[PDB]
Amino acid sequence: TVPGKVTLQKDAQNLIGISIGGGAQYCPCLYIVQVFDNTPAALDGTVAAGDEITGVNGRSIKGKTKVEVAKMIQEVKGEVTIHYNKLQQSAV
Amino acid sequence: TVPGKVTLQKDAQNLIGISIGGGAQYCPCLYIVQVFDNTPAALDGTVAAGDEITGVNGRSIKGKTKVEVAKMIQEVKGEVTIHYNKLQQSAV
Repeated sequence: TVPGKVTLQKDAQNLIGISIGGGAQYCPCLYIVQVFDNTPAALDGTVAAGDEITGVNGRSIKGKTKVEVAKMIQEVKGEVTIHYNKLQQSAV
Repeated sequence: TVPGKVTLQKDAQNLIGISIGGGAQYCPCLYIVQVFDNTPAALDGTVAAGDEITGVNGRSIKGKTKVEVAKMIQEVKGEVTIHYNKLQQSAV
């Protein structure tokens, strides 16, 4: 677990270019599921598939659904600071 | 949000071509993070990045580390059955 944050410029459609997963009844943690090609997320290159989302613009995501965190990100315009954890996976 | 199970054939390196996340303290649930190209999991089409792993060959991974989860897939030769939830994610 190496912690961080990064600020991504929204594109013209007010998207940074990620899907967020988790935040379900028994799975409190929130994760970046895909980084879509050719989006600001994709081009900065800090975050990746599998990284955990700990915060948006200086605010926890603790106990929120993926929708609520998706809203937290839409509502921010122009740029957005995604708090994360780079995480390991086990290949199989 | 849909439970299922897929039996897959191990390759010659006794692998199926997925990655595993979560399975950690404060982050109980376990996820498929990458599906690797030209591998059985990818060639099979059933599973995608972001789906929950919930069981293997009839056993529940409940409460295990991703290290342990990988152990359990690597143990079974020839083919392994993976129990999973197809999940969704909010795009931003």
